[PDB]
Amino acid sequence: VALXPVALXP
Repeated sequence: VALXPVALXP
């Protein structure tokens, strides 16, 4: 995932 400026998992 992308959450705004960061990537966490996919």
